[PDB]
Amino acid sequence: QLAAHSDARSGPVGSNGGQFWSFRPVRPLNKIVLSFSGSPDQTLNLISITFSSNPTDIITVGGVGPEPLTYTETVNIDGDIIEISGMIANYKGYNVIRSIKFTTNKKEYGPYGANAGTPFNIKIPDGNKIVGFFGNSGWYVDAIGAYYTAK
Amino acid sequence: QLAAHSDARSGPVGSNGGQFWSFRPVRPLNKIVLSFSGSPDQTLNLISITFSSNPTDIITVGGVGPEPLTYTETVNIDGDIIEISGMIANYKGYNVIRSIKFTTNKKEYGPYGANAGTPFNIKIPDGNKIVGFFGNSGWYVDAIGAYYTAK
Amino acid sequence: ALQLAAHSDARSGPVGSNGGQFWSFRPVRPLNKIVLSFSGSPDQTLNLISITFSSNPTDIITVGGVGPEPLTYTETVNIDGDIIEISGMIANYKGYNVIRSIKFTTNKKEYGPYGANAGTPFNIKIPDGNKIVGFFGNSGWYVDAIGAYYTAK
Amino acid sequence: ALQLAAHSDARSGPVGSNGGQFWSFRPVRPLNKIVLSFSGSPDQTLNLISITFSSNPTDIITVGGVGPEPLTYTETVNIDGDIIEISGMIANYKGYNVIRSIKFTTNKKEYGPYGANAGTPFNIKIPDGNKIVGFFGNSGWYVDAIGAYYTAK
Ligand SMILES: CO[C@H]1O[C@H](CO)[C@@H](O)[C@H](O)[C@@H]1O
Ligand SMILES: CO[C@H]1O[C@H](CO)[C@@H](O)[C@H](O)[C@@H]1O
Repeated sequence: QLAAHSDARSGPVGSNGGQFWSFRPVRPLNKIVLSFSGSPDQTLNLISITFSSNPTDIITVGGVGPEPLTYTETVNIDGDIIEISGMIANYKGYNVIRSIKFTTNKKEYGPYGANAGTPFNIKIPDGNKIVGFFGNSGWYVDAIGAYYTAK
Repeated sequence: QLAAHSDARSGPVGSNGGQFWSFRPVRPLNKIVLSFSGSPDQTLNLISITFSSNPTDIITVGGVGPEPLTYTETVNIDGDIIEISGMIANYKGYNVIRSIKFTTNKKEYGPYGANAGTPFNIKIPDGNKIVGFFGNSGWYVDAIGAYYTAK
Repeated sequence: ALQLAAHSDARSGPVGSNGGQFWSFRPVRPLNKIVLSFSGSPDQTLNLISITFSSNPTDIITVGGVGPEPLTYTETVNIDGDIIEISGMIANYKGYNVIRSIKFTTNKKEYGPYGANAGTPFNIKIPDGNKIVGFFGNSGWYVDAIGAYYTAK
Repeated sequence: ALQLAAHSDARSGPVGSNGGQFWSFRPVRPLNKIVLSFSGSPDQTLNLISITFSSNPTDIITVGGVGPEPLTYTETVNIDGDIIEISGMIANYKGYNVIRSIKFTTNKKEYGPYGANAGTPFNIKIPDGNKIVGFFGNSGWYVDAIGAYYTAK
């Protein structure tokens, strides 16, 4: 028997939330869907984030609550994610993730979401890429951290 | 800011494998699909396991390889998983998980798969239930461990 | 023979910021002593440099600055019960965002805060019915981040 | 202010079996000393009771049996380089499936195996280009399970 390995982690950032969640697919996590209530002209409220690498490897964090989704944004990442960032602010009594941006060596995706709050940055040791995420969530996305491994 | 929490883990059991994977959905992980090559009368070879809690929260471990799937088994868990077990044996040069069984307080599901190999048992501290899994995988399922939290 | 999966404790945190090295200390027996070392003075401003955690003479960890230091201020905490909460403040020092203040809370007594009362506050609480049995974080010249290992009482 | 996510090292293992308490020790500085304590005798059979890991006098952990023990056999290992691999054997002792043998390997030297050469073998290797900077596991009266924390050289 050869001992199995578990990827290093960066984070989480954010606050304690109802449930722990973790998603680290074998294949490149390359598609993210952000869902919000509200509207662009009257502030977008991040409710849930859906991460996937393909049709049968996907997770939805936050969005457990009844609040109807009004707006969705699909992001297709074509490269290796090396950092994510965003803002944290209160929403209906909880400190949640309100905006998020993803950064690869080539380009940047976002920020998506609200514009106010306290900033967070999840970076990883040089020579690595982000291959999964974990955090705390319930009706909203409370905390988030990333799994990383060598490029 | 209130520090986020991360669930305890039991395992992994098995051997090092190409890629680390992790799946801990917010909602009850209640459906498992086991896919095999071969056949019941000539030995079933576990190739991949698909875990899910609903249509948009699912992961497939193993099954990256070309080997065509010939047989699938769907298991619907209606309760709280407290333990899993199975056998580990060699398959085309790798020590992989060859059979698996899931045990709840009410009933047991399986074993499913081959019948030979060295046994493994993933149990958890009393008063807890399994809410996710993690492990190593590539073409096959190399290692597996579980995330647990209070019932 | 038989592989019977081993368990790892749940975690709360880390909070703070990325630091040089990752560190971890979860001893088998109860933590019962914490030594905080600072430059400066309480009459003025205390600069938290290192934290020494231990459960006994042969189970101890030192995180944060350990190199050369002249006359330093020390604070020794002797814990009696189960630590259930930790808090403090984070702020910048010599170019690094480090833990500047820290307070340890058990059901029996509250210890601290110790240090400089300025910066962003942090709080490490754990699920009811649990106890903190270890800590982990990042550290270099100072204490950059910290989190806690917990398990059921 | 700003939350800059802290990093935690990758892990290899644990191997062995479930034990009483989870334990963890990842010191900032290089491990450089390991003390193994056994009942029995090398001329006969050595029963591994505890492992003491340390990087210096103020960074040490003791896992496994610590209670009363008469005359015990000791083995002190002084590590020089980066530990890259650990191995040993697991077998039953007084009703528990514990670590019975262990060997530590660095690029410069191999230390062990130490203990009883019987039972199921285990091997903790890490991804090429990395080094072991800590260990974790389960322990009680004996050493039940062990795994390693690793990071890039
Ligand atoms: C509305 O309450 C729910 O959702 C929030 C936020 O996501 C969680 O913190 C909380 O524990 C519940 O799950
Ligand atoms: C066939 O090789 C691939 O699949 C095996 C098993 O699942 C992994 O161990 C290996 O690293 C590769 O990913």
